Amino acid sequence: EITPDLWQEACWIVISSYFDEKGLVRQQLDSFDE
Repeated sequence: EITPDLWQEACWIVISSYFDEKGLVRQQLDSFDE
């Protein structure tokens, strides 16, 4: 359900997940592969 006053953990969890999927140089690699 809703996540009140737990934002300071939820937001960083989704951000950490994002950087697990996409690295820091994905724009280099994706363009060259395409």
